[PDB]
Amino acid sequence: ASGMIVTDAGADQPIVFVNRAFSTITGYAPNEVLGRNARFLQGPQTDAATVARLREAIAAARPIQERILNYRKDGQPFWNQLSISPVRDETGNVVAFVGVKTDVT
Amino acid sequence: ASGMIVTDAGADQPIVFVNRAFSTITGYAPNEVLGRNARFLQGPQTDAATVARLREAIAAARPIQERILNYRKDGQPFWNQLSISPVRDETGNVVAFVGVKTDVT
Ligand SMILES: Cc1cc2nc3c(=O)[nH]c(=O)nc-3n(C[C@H](O)[C@H](O)[C@H](O)COP(=O)(O)O)c2cc1C
Ligand SMILES: Cc1cc2nc3c(=O)[nH]c(=O)nc-3n(C[C@H](O)[C@H](O)[C@H](O)COP(=O)(O)O)c2cc1C
Repeated sequence: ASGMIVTDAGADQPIVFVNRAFSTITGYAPNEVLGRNARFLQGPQTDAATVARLREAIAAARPIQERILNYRKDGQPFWNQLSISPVRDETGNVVAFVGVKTDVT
Repeated sequence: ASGMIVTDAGADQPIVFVNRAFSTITGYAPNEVLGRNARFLQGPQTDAATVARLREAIAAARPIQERILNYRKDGQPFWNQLSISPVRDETGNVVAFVGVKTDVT
């Protein structure tokens, strides 16, 4: 199943919701991740240039897709086919961001 | 501020997350709405044709906006400038729905 992360729009995009698939994929329970920026999923061999593109896209509230190396709670690396999009109200205000890890199987 | 509702994609789209603004707007706490379809927000003067358009859009995972009459927990009517969109993974599979109540001032 596809993992989903929802964050606040502002400050440092703290996580406000993760679906059940997120916990299966990453080994983290909601209470371990809520209120944190999702960058804790990154680790030593995560590609800096990819992280920079995510940083610029989120700052601009621009949708982005990247294949990024992430790490489970237990330290095991996994490839995250990650897509991030802003949630806008009808005035164009950004209310949240939504991140999806596409189950590519 | 703008309210946000996140639901599962399948079965009867049970609510899995509401933002702080949702509780301020509707008078419902998260524990009062989690696992329920959002239709409990409707009441006697809600326009049936508006509800039917939402029903068809969600069934087909099509984005839709409607101005729908909803009811706070205390029964006060309020105009909900509602926008709903599917959350898709990169295969096109629907992972969730997101609903926004636009704060129009
Ligand atoms: C909704 C959302 C979901 C995200 N999910 C992930 C993720 O699953 N894995 C990841 O490495 N980064 C994810 N990020 C990105 C990080 O939170 C952060 O934006 C990125 O590392 C770039 O910014 P930084 O250079 O400040 O860390 C997500 C961001 C947002 C807004
Ligand atoms: C994510 C999401 C948010 C929704 N938010 C609202 C809402 O705020 N107010 C409302 O009247 N209906 C809302 N709905 C619509 C109802 O859940 C339902 O789809 C609608 O009443 C039409 O279907 P029905 O005829 O089966 O009730 C939402 C639906 C989804 C999927």
